[PDB]
Amino acid sequence: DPAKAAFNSLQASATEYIGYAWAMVVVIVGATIGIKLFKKFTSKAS
Amino acid sequence: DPAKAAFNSLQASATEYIGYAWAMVVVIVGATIGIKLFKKFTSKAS
Amino acid sequence: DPAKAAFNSLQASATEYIGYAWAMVVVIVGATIGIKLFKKFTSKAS
Amino acid sequence: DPAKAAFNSLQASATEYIGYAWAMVVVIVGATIGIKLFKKFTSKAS
Amino acid sequence: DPAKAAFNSLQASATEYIGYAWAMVVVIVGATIGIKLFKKFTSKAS
Amino acid sequence: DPAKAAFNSLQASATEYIGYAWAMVVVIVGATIGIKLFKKFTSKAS
Amino acid sequence: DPAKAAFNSLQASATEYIGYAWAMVVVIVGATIGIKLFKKFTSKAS
Amino acid sequence: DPAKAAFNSLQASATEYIGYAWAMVVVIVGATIGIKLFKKFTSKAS
Amino acid sequence: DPAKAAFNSLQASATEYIGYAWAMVVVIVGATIGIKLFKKFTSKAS
Amino acid sequence: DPAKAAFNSLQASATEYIGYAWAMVVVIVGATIGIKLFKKFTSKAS
Amino acid sequence: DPAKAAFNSLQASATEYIGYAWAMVVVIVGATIGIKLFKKFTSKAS
Amino acid sequence: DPAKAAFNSLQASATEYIGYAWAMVVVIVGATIGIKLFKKFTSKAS
Amino acid sequence: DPAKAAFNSLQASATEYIGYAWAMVVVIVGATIGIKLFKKFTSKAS
Amino acid sequence: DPAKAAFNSLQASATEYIGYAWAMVVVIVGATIGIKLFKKFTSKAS
Amino acid sequence: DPAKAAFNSLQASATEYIGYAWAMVVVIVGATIGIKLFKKFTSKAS
Amino acid sequence: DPAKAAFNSLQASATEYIGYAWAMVVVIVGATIGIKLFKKFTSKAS
Amino acid sequence: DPAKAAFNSLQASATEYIGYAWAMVVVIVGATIGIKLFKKFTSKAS
Amino acid sequence: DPAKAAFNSLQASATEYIGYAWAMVVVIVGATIGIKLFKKFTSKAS
Amino acid sequence: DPAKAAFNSLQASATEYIGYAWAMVVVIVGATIGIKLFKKFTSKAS
Amino acid sequence: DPAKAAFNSLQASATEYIGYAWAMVVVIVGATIGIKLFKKFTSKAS
Amino acid sequence: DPAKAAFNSLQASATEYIGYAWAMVVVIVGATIGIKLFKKFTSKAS
Amino acid sequence: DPAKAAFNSLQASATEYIGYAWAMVVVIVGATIGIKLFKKFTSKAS
Amino acid sequence: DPAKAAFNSLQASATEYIGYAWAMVVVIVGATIGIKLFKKFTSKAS
Amino acid sequence: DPAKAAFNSLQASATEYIGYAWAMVVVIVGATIGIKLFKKFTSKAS
Amino acid sequence: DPAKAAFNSLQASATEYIGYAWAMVVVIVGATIGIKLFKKFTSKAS
Amino acid sequence: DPAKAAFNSLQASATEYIGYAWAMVVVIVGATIGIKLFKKFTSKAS
Amino acid sequence: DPAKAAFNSLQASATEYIGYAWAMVVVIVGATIGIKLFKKFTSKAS
Amino acid sequence: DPAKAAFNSLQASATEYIGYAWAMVVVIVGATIGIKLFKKFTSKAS
Amino acid sequence: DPAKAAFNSLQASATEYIGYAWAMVVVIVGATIGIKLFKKFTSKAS
Amino acid sequence: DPAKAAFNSLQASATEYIGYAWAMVVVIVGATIGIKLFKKFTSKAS
Amino acid sequence: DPAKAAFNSLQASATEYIGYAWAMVVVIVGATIGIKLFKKFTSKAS
Amino acid sequence: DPAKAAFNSLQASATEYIGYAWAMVVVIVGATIGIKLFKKFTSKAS
Amino acid sequence: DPAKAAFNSLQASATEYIGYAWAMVVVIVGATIGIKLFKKFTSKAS
Amino acid sequence: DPAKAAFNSLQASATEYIGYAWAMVVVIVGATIGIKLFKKFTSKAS
Amino acid sequence: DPAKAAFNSLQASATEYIGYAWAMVVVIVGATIGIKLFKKFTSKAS
Amino acid sequence: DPAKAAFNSLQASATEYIGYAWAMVVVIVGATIGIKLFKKFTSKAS
Amino acid sequence: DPAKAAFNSLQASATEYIGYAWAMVVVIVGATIGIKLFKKFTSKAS
Amino acid sequence: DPAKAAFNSLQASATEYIGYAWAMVVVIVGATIGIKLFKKFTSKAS
Amino acid sequence: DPAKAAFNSLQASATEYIGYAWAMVVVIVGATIGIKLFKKFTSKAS
Amino acid sequence: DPAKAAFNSLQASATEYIGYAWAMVVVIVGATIGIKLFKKFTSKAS
Repeated sequence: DPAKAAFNSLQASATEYIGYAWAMVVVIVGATIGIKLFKKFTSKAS
Repeated sequence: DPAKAAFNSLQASATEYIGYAWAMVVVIVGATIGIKLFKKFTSKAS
Repeated sequence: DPAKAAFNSLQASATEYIGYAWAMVVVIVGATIGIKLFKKFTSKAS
Repeated sequence: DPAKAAFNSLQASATEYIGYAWAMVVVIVGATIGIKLFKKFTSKAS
Repeated sequence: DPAKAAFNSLQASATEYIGYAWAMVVVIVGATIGIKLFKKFTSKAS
Repeated sequence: DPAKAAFNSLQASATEYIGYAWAMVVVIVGATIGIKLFKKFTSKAS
Repeated sequence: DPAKAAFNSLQASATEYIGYAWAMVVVIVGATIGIKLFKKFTSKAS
Repeated sequence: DPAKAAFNSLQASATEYIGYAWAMVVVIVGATIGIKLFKKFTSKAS
Repeated sequence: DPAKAAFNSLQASATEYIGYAWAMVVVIVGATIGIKLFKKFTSKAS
Repeated sequence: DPAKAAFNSLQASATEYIGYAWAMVVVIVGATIGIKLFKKFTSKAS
Repeated sequence: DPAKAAFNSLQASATEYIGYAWAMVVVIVGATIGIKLFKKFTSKAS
Repeated sequence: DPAKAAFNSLQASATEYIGYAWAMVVVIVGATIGIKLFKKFTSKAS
Repeated sequence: DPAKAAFNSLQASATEYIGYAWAMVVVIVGATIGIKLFKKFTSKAS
Repeated sequence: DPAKAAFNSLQASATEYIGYAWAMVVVIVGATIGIKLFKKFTSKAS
Repeated sequence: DPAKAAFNSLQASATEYIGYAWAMVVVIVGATIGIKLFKKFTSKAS
Repeated sequence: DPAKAAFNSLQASATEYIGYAWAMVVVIVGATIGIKLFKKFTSKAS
Repeated sequence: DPAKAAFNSLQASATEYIGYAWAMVVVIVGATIGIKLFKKFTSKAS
Repeated sequence: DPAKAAFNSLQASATEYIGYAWAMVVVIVGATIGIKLFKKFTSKAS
Repeated sequence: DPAKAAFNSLQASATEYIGYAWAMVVVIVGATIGIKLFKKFTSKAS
Repeated sequence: DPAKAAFNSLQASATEYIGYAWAMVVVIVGATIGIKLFKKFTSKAS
Repeated sequence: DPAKAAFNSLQASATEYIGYAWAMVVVIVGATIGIKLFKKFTSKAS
Repeated sequence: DPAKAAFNSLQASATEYIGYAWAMVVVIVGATIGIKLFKKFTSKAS
Repeated sequence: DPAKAAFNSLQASATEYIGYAWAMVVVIVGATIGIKLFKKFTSKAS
Repeated sequence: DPAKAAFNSLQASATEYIGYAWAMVVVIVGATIGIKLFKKFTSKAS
Repeated sequence: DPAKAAFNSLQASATEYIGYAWAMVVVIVGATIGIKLFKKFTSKAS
Repeated sequence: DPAKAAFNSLQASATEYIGYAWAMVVVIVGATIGIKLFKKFTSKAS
Repeated sequence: DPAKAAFNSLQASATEYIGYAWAMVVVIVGATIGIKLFKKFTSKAS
Repeated sequence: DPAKAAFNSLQASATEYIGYAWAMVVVIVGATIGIKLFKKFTSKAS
Repeated sequence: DPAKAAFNSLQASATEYIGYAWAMVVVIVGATIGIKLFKKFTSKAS
Repeated sequence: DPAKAAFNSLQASATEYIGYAWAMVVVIVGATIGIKLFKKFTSKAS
Repeated sequence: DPAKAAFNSLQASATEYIGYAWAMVVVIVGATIGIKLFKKFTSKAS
Repeated sequence: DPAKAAFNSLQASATEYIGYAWAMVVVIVGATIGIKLFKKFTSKAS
Repeated sequence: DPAKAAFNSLQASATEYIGYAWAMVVVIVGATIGIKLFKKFTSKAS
Repeated sequence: DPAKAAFNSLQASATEYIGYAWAMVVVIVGATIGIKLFKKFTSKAS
Repeated sequence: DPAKAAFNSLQASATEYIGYAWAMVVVIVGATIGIKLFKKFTSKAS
Repeated sequence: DPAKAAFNSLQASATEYIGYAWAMVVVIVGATIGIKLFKKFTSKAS
Repeated sequence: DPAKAAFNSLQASATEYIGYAWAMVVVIVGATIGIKLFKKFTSKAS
Repeated sequence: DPAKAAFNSLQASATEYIGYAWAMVVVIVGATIGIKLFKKFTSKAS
Repeated sequence: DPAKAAFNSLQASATEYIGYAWAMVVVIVGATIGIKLFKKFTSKAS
Repeated sequence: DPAKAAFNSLQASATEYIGYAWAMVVVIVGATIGIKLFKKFTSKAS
């Protein structure tokens, strides 16, 4: 049954895309929150 | 009749295909909602 | 029903995100208030 | 989970930022309080 | 008539989906409003 | 003439589909509008 | 015309949401003004 | 209607938040007014 | 109108707040003037 | 002409929905603006 | 056209809110100015 | 316009405040001048 | 050509909406500035 | 030729269908834009 | 242009507020200077 | 060639539609900015 | 081009608003500074 | 009006102070005059 | 005019003290001149 | 401006105060000098 | 009411501070008047 | 530029206030010096 | 390639829009900063 | 061969259709982008 | 609820903060009062 | 091969469009950030 | 009333100083008159 | 200059006071010297 | 760049404001110091 | 798999953009805090 | 059979088209995401 | 990549605005501190 | 409360200061009276 | 700087004030000394 | 907790200033008191 | 982490600002206390 | 670094202001002490 | 810490003024006592 | 405590000044008494 | 230092006034002693 192997391949590819997207979004959100917190804490500390 | 047996086989195949489709939808929607909630809660927490 | 398991998985995942968000909220709010109270009391006492 | 690690990394980054803010505000607050006390006491003494 | 039962089953599935969505949205909205009110009342109290 | 009965039969049998479709839309739309207003008013109420 | 009944149901449903929102506003607003007036009048009285 | 219960939980939570806010503001205000009165009265007596 | 009750409720609290402020300010002012008059009238007579 | 009779039926139905929609908008918008004005005017007066 | 009626109702609600806000602000301003004038004239007279 | 009534009430209130301030200052000044003249004339006559 | 007529009708409705909006803005801004100036001049005079 | 008369008959039918379609669009577009501008101006009016 | 009329009305209201504030400040300053001069001249003559 | 006339007519027909759109956009935008500046300049002038 | 004309009209409206705001702020600032100078010089003269 | 009651409270207390000052000043002045007259008359007579 | 009455009362009190002091000084001077003249006359006559 | 009228009013009030002060000081100085000259001349003559 | 207890707690403390201040001022004044009377009566008697 | 005209008006008003203040202080100081010199020279002459 | 000319035309229109926006920004910011500096320096100088 | 001539004729027809379509898309997109940038720069400028 | 611990952590920290403020203000007041009494008593005694 | 040539042509066209879009985005972003920074720094400097 | 005890205690204290002052002056005066009478009686006898 | 006018006015008033004081002292000294020389010459003649 | 020209114009305007403020403050300071020195020297001269 | 290469290139571009953004934020925030601290410390020192 | 050759040729052509489409998707997505993050980071940084 | 050039240009522009803002703020702060110090020193010296 | 301890410490310090001041005033007054009595008695005795 | 010119104007004004005060004081002192010397010489020579 | 260290450093620094203030006041007070007795005792001794 | 370096640079700039502010305040306080002590000791010496 | 130059210019301006203040206070104090010593020595010598 | 150096500098300067004040008061008291003793001894010896 | 050291130092200095005060007075008194008996005894013996 | 020059100038002025006062007192004392000795010697001659 080729459909079985095709679905496994599609699910594996989707999981790989999920992993890469998670890495990218983690990097972007980390940068954004870092900048926001830096500005906020610098304004409040001074 | 062979037509009835073919119909039963097609119903079983359709159920199996719906099984893979449901699994793929679950994983993809889980990833999407996880990313959305991560961004939302991270932005609101800061 | 795969839908029943799917919705339950997202609800459990969302609860974890709320827990992580609440952990980050407390440390941020505690620092901001601690600085403001420190600046307010040191000016009143002096 | 990718999300669990990301939330913890942000909390560590936020906690690190609080340390810098406290160090900076202590230096700033000490200057304003010290000048206030210096001007107050130099006039009371005379 | 298969159409009657099919429509009724789809309507029941829709109602079940509405129930799950309502539970999830109540959880998320409760968390968000809790964080917002916590920040607001903490700022007003000090 | 069986033909005129056939045209009547489909038109008569059709109406139930519009009846059930209309009932299905109300519960689907009611959930969508219900969640939309719940998030809208709780956000402004806070 | 099920749509005529459906619109009336939504208008009745939306009216209830306004009732809950108004009850939530008055308790929150009263607490905000109550703290603000308490802080203002104690400073004036002293 | 799940929405009615959802609004009640938020209103109950909001009232709980108000009690904590009122309790906290009393302590902070009482300290500032106490210090203000202490410095004011010690100058008159001296 | 729900707002009409809210505005009347807030004004009722404000007048209640004013009474407490007036009660406290009389006690504080009376003490300050009494000490001031005691110091003034004692030095003049002695 | 079946089309001309049909077009009037849909056009008349469209006028009905606009009437019900306009009634719903007034209720929702009036509540939103009322709360916005209530929060704005209360803070200024206090 | 419902728009004109909605606008008129909104304007009436705004005027009523303005009236309540004016009453409250007159009360509060009168209280504060009375306290200030009392403490200034008592200081001057003695 | 409530502003005219508020200003008139405030001016009237300032008027009776001035009245009591004058009533108290007349008594205080009379007492002080009486003591001064008593001690001056007793010293001179004796 | 009915497109031009529709465009003109929408333009006229927009102009009417601008009229109502301008009336409401004048009322609200007048009330707010009146309250602000009343408080400012009252605090300055006393 | 019967053919040349036919297309004119269909063309004549095409003219009337467009006539009602244009009439239908204006009331729907007017309702959509009228509500959209109503929400915009009232929000900015406050 | 309703904006020009609004500006004119606001300027007129500001002028009336200026008049009321001037009257009140004249009364207050007159009373205070009268008390001060009464005390000074009574002390000097005695 | 009817194709050239058809495209030219459609291209020509788009010209005044842009004209009506541009005419309406200026009216709407001028209303929005006029209100926005009126609120901004009135607050700063006070 | 309509855009250039719209921009020029907006700039002209802004200039008129600036003129009105300048007149209002000159009036208000003159009044406040006159009151302050009156109080200061009246206190100094006595 | 609490202010009127407060003003008479101070004046009633201020009246008591004058009685206390007058009682003591007669004793002190009586002693000063008595010693002076004693020294004057014992020398002139002798 | 409170100043008129206060000054008149102060002048009347001053006149009363002047009268009492005049009586006392007449008594004292009479006694002193009498004893001195008595001593002188007895010394000379002998 | 009301400033000119206020300045004239306080100047006239001050002149009236000088009149009363001059009357009182003339009376007091006359009494004191009369007593002193009486005691000097009765001491010298005898 | 959270504020009703809060106001009373401050007033209860405020009265206590008055008791502490009145005890301290009596001690200070007793030395000031005692030293003044000691130097006054020693010089006269000696 | 309205700024130059506003500043010139403010400076002219300030200078006129200066003139009034000088006119008042001359009278007050003349009265004080006259009373002082009258008492001094009457004491020395007698 | 008409797209090249289209992109050039869009860039030119955007540049014209930037020019108009910059002119309007200069005017508005100049007016606002002028008002702010006028108020600040007028308050500081007096 | 008529086939080659037909292919060339339809190729030229397609080329001119692409030309007209390119012109239409250029003008429509230019209008849309002009309106969008007009609104954007007008909102940002004010 | 994470909010219950969050408010207690801040409220406990605020109570801790007041302790240092009360400790420092006693040290500051002790020096200011001590110097004031030292300069007062050495001047009176000498 | 027409296929590879067509694909390369589309790739080159996409690259050219990307370059032109990047240029336009650079212009728009530069203008917007320039205006934002101008307003921010002008407000902060003053 | 703390003031009642304070004045009464001081008046009692002043009485003690009067007693000591009266006691010491008799010793001093007795010496002065004693020596003067001693010298004058011996000179007249001798 | 107001200062110069005030200074010479005060100098003129001082000169008049000097003249009056000189006249009075001449009268008093004349009387005293006359009576003293009268007594001295009558005693010497005897 | 338009921004550089705008900054230069704002700086020039600020310098002009500084000049006006300097002139006004020189006038006011001269007046106040002249009055204070006049009082001081007329008090010292007598 | 071109997807992995595309994801890696996109993440690298994101990281480089983050670096440039961090540099820009550092510069801007440094300038802002520098201006704020300069104006704070200059105000405190004077 | 020619079937295998046809299938293999179609598969190879499909693979080549997939590769070309993948390259086109990579470049287009890279450009789009680059512009998106450029705008995001320039907006956040400012 | 145009992104690097765009970021560098934006950073250079931000540096230029920083320089202009620093110049303007130095000028304004210098003027304000000059006025403040002038008033303080002319009040102290005289 | 730390306020009670602070007040008690202040009162104890005041008592100590009173003791030292009493010692100094007794010794100084004793020396002064000794010198005065020495001079007086050596004058009278001889 | 205008500060140097203001300082020089204030110093010239002070020098003029000093000269006026010296003239007034020397006249007053000469008159006082002449009166004293006349009295002394009439007591001595006669 | 950085705050506990920060408060202790401020309290420790405040104690250091009190040491310098007490050292300086003793030197100043000793000079002023020493001069007063030098002038007091020299006049009494001689 | 560029944020750590940015925080360090900001703290260094703050330390430099503190040094400059300390120098300026030392100079200003030295001048003020020098003038005060000069005036006080000059008055005491004479 | 513009901050260093700004601070240096501010300190230089402060030093020049200190010099001017010293120049003025020397003259004022010299005049006051000259008048005081002139009066003292002319009263003692005569 | 510059504060300690500033305190030491002020103490040294204060010692310097104390030295000059002591020299001046020694000169003044020497001259005064010399004149008084000269007059006393010339009166006694002659 | 620094206060105890200061008071003892002042008392030690005060006792020190008394020693020189008694040293000088006996020298002056012995001279005045010595010259007095010298004039008394020689006249009586002769 | 300005203090050095000011103190030296004041000491020189004090010495000048001392010399002038010495000359005046020598003249006056010589005249008085001459008159008294002349009266004594002529009395002793007769």
